[PDB]
Amino acid sequence: VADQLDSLAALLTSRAQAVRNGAAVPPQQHVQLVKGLKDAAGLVNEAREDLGDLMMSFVQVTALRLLIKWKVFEAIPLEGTISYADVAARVGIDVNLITRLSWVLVATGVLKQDGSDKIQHTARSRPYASRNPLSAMMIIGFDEYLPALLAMPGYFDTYGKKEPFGEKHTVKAFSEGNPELTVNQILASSPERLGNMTLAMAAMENMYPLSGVYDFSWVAAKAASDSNRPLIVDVGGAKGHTLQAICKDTPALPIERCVLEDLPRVIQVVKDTSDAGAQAPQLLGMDFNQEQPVKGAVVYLIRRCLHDYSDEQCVRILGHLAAAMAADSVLLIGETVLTNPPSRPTAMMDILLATIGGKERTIDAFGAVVGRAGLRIKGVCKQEGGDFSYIECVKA
Ligand SMILES: C[C@@H]1C=C[C@@H]2CCCC[C@H]2[C@@H]1C(=O)c1c(O)c(-c2ccc(O)cc2)c[nH]c1=O
Ligand SMILES: C[S@@+](CC[C@H](N)C(=O)[O-])C[C@H]1O[C@@H](n2cnc3c(N)ncnc32)[C@H](O)[C@@H]1O
Repeated sequence: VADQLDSLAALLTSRAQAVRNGAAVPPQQHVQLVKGLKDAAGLVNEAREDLGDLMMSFVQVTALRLLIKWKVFEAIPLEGTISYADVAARVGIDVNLITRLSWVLVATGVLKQDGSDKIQHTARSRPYASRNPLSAMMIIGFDEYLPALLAMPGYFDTYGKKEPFGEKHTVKAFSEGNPELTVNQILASSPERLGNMTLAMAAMENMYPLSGVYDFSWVAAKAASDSNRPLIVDVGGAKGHTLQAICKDTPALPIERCVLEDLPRVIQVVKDTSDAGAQAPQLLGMDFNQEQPVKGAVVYLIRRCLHDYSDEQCVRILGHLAAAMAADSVLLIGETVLTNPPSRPTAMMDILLATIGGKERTIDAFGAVVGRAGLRIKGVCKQEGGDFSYIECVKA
């Protein structure tokens, strides 16, 4: 591990004077530098500093959450400085408490202190001065996921030390005090909490376009060779933005020949929020745990659905699609494919999904589930720079 410190020290020299020059540097040279600093921190640190760093992260997020809630970030102008006293008068809060929590963010570099008594925003804190997907993600992480993680030791004593699956008795619902409610029922308990999750999830809206990654002209051929045939069925496709993004790309394949499927309540909202003559696919309310209604489509897409469920439930879902598929049909599973071992962010998400009854999977775990549903994996397209993939499956 001698040369690891040198690859990073040579990467911190490249980034060093690109700052002094002001010239931007490649998008994925920032991500390798980000990864190196983490790993080096891992090497140099010992368990004592690990615990201190972890505890500092919890205090930092607590200060972030409170100063957001108290509108303190709003009260700090985006440029220039303001005194702690003036901030405290603006938000009507004890200047001593404002100062102590601000000092946490000064010490970690989220805020900057000027002199003995003035505070100012940095690039790292400006997103928290308004409502947007980043500040929503901050709030959701703290209000939703942190209590569930904290409750896990007691959860696994209570329910047994096994992977948690199932709609009721989630770690989340247990941590909320009502293990009989589903996560949907709980986030619906207050339309403000529902609104934050919706805004927060907008950050992953654009995600990884199926349009650029997958060719689809073979579907157009089928669309031309059979102009009577269901083309693309988006199983659990929510708003159908994936489907629309595809069909402008594919000349002989039009949005009107595709089918957006989701729960009836979701489909009804699609209807009520669409402009009168907008071009639209067919809309079908349905339950993908039951028989697939559209038979013989060219492509079935199931994107970011299977990770919410156990292997057994995924086999049920996929078996319904396999039964509806024809011999030339393709099923595309859009999911993270964990490496063994997984990356830091995907392992993080794997445990967050456990709090709601889901999991991320390796390609071996997908293969087991796909085969049990009477399918086989023909290929995988993996996004550049990450692990989110489209797994191309066909009838076995
Ligand atoms: C937006 C959310 C709010 C704050 C969290 C803080 C940062 C880590 C996770 C964030 C959360 C989040 O991103 C979530 C996901 O990405 C997914 C997700 C999981 C697998 C996928 O193939 C695609 C998306 C599921 N459920 C989430 O909640
Ligand atoms: C994580 S969202 C994925 C949305 C879309 N596929 C995308 O990539 O953004 C999961 C979707 O599955 C839908 N869903 C959950 N259970 C379902 C079911 N039993 N039948 C049909 N759709 C379901 C939800 O309404 C939601 O729109």
